[PDB]
Amino acid sequence: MANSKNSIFVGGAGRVKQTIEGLAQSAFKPGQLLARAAGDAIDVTAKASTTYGNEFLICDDQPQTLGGGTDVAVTAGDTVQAISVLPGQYVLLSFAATQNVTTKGAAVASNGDGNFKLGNPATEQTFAVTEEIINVTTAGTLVLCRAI
Amino acid sequence: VIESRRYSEAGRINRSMSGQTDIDMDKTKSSYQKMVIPVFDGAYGRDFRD
Repeated sequence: MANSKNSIFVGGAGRVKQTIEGLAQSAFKPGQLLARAAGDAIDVTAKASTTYGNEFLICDDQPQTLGGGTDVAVTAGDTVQAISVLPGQYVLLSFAATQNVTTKGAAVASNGDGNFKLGNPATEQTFAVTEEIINVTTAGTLVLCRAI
Repeated sequence: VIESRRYSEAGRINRSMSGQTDIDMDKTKSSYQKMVIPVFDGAYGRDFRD
């Protein structure tokens, strides 16, 4: 595989990431959309797809010295290190099933389950823009996208 | 008048486990409080023949 996908923040050689720490509530996989809640705990979003004003908050992969990878789920009830995405960076998202990415530059909406999808940019908040031409069939595949 | 300065306290901190959570800055304001310096004096004296 010439496109190795073992780091969820691949967005330039001079751009550092912005980290939002917090507590866990469930066991999600790295690369999914999050939403902070009451107390100081983070979990999956579970908001509607047609709701604006959400912050671009994805789950960073955990450190190598804590048993973390791009497919290892997080341990519940602990400190999950996340990423707030600035506009103009590339990040590996995680799409849903049965959608093909044909052109580099389509709009990336947010599904209600914590994954992303190609939606019409007239009724949902556009988070990012596609940057890789692949076709996915299993829910949970990593697709490169630019956050602008 | 001897006006002296009295600055404030400052600082917002933030805790983390990874340590990279956008360290955040502050400074100090100021205000002044003044006093006054008057002059006291006194004298004494006798005559010549005494």
